[PDB]
Amino acid sequence: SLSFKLKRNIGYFILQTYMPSILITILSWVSFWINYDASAARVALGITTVLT
Amino acid sequence: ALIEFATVNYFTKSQPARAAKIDRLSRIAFPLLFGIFNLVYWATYLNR
Ligand SMILES: *[C@@H]1O[C@H](CO)[C@@H](O[C@@H]2O[C@H](CO)[C@@H](O[C@@H]3O[C@H](CO)[C@@H](O)[C@H](O)[C@@H]3O)[C@H](O)[C@H]2NC(C)=O)[C@H](O)[C@H]1NC(C)=O
Repeated sequence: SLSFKLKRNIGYFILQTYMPSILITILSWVSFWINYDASAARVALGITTVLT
Repeated sequence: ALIEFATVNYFTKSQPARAAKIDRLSRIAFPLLFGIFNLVYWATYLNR
């Protein structure tokens, strides 16, 4: 038996799927600084965030 | 751009002068920044 042990690099995933999700959550948090009278803006934010 | 809009809407209805000022500043500060970034990027990656 010849056996290797391959360790996967995490740079590409940090680039592709961790950073967009983190920044999408950061974007979702903006929905609190908008005034609570705006009914379409915060819903647009939340819906776009869920969809992304 | 989105955070700038959030700040403007947070300052609106309370301090409209500051909101209008930061909006008028961003109007010039964003295109110039993107232009000089494009200049730097294409210059450093087309010379190699
Ligand atoms: C990758 O996986 C393989 C198998 O899953 C690992 O091989 C295993 O290595 C251990 C440690 O060398 C073996 O134990 C041995 O038992 C014999 C019994 O006499 C002893 O003489 C040795 O000194 C050692 O203690 C184990 O048998 C072996 N697996 C099999 C099925 O034989 C391997 O370590 C894993 N890691 C790498 C980097 O390959």
